[PDB]
Amino acid sequence: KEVQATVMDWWEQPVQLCLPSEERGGLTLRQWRERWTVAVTALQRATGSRS
Amino acid sequence: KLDSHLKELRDFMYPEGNTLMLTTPELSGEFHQLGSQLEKLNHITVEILG
Repeated sequence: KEVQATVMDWWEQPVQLCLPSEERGGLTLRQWRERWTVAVTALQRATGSRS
Repeated sequence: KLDSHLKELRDFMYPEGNTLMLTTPELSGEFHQLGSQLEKLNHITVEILG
């Protein structure tokens, strides 16, 4: 059960949400991730590449 | 004497009266329990690797 917990931590990497108010380049990590997710989604739409 | 020897040996070998017992019942029960627990451990292992 402990090993299963470790596998879970490796997959989710929870430490990325621990500093929300930190801005870099005028944006927070979340914002950056969001920007990334929108961009990844736009690329996937253009590149017909239906994920 | 012969009758007594026969009765003593028989009582020892047939503890539940109907079946010749070669293994100690207490031990036979433990083997079964250990086999069952190992099967559970093998499932958990396969599940995690998968």
